[PDB]
Amino acid sequence: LTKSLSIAFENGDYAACEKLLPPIKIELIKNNLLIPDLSIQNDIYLNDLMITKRILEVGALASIQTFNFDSFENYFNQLKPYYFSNNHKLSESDKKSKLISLYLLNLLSQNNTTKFHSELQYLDKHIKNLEDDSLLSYPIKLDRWLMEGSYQKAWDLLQSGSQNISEFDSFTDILKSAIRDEIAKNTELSYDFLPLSNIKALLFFNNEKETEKFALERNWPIVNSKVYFNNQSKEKADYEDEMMHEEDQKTNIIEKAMDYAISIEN
Amino acid sequence: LIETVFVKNIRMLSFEDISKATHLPKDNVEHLVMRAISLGLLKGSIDQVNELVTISWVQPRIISGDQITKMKDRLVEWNDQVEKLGKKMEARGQSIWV
Repeated sequence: LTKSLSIAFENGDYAACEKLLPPIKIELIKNNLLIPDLSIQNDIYLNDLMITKRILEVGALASIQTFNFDSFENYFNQLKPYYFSNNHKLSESDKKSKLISLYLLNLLSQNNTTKFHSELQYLDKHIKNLEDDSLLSYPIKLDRWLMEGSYQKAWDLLQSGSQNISEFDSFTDILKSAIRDEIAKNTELSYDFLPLSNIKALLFFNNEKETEKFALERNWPIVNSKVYFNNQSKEKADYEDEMMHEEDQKTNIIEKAMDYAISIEN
Repeated sequence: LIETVFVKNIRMLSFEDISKATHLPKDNVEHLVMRAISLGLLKGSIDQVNELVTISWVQPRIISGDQITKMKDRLVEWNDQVEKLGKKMEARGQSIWV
């Protein structure tokens, strides 16, 4: 029953949304059969399809808040070809804008920019232009400032996110931790030794103790409240360099000679 | 001086090593370094600016028993190098060897 689910969202138990979803997944076969699966579209089938979208949709939002990624993504797979259909069915919704926003934030949290831009290219026509950027502006700008190199700007978007949280914090947390890592890596080569105050300020930590937590995890000596980046990172680098891949791609100077000589003489 | 020099087969010695062993002042040290060089017992050069003797040649002495083994250890290592290198390079550009 489609209204049993419906009300489950308004009630505000998204744990209730979760436990009810598996019986409906057998039912969602039956919803599929109602539509002839887009072989011909009529207005009876416009109504039928409205229910299907709504069901999948309330289930999707639920998974982000219960932090279960796997379910969210799968539903999302479906959801896309569901939304893209024809030129406009009743795909346009307030939720449409909202759901896109989230997906993109997710792709950024996976630290997989490859797919982020791929997904962005898909959007960049019809939909991005008609809806302007008003919830889209949140992922476009986030991704954009991290590319630019201006970290200060990329950080402030994360903090201002507070007035809009409803399911966005589930990404906000993952994304931050990666941002401090990013800063730390750029600043590794820049300078070896930084005063205590500056290590904190850069990484935007609230507390000094949190700073020293990140050192230990990062395998860096703290010596007189000054970090030292040079040692371990270099050693590690050296060790990483030796593997069964990069041995045939080196090319030995003696090996270069052989190949030049025999090519003449073939 | 000949004893201190032979044991430390590294290519440089500070003046400080000589000073202590022979218990002489530093004035006398660099002269003593001139004498060895004149004998031909030793060959090398003297840096006064850093206070070093760079020894570049040692004069062979009586080869004790321990040293017979030492020689052998290095020669095996250098056998292998020639061996590894010839085998791989035959395989590389096998096609032409007229």
